[PDB]
Amino acid sequence: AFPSHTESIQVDSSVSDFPLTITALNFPVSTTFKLLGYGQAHVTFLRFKVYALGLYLAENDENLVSDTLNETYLHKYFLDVDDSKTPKENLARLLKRDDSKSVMMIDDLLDSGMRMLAKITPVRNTDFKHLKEGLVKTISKHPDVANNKDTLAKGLSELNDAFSRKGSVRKNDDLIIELLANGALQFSYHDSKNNEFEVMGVVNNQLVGKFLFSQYLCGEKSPSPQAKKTAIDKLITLL
Repeated sequence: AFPSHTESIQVDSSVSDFPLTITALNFPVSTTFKLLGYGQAHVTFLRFKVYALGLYLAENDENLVSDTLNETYLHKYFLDVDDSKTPKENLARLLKRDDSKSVMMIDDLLDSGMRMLAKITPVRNTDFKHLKEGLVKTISKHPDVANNKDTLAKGLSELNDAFSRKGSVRKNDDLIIELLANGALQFSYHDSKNNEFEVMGVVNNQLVGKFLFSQYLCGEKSPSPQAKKTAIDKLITLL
């Protein structure tokens, strides 16, 4: 009769709240996802706001953080461990350093089979071309692009075909990007005016989803600094 618990948060007041939990009954996704980080995304020096971003982690994959980033990882890949601090304190410190070693850590997490969602909600009317191009720009900032140029190019072509729908996207619509355990991407669209979902294409090339979500979580110039900041803090609590 009297619901008393908050299940969503207002990432940006111009669009609808982001749910803390996304299940296969709410969206066309494969498992239960929990909000990890969130924030607004801006572009260019004019700080032009383009969308609100929600990053989600599969509930059943929360164990993968500590299974991957542990005291073994720490001494295997770092040679500057402060022995006065615990392993989790050192791992947290190194993740917050926000340097090339932080990227390595996030990339290793992504290789562990960690399943994720990105919910992208435009704050103005746009179109699928611009959403797609924004993902390409993000992917292209990953530090390892130059060492995987040809394979990545094949993946970016898959990304074009994955955007099966063409045309307008309304403010407050949702693009849903799901990262599968194997690294593939599944795309989906939510028409919020008519409350209709359209499943779109897939990208099976692993580099695409790996580079995209790595840049969301730890990019030097990430699309949403606040989503990066909140997601990293939340990942640290799972150590």
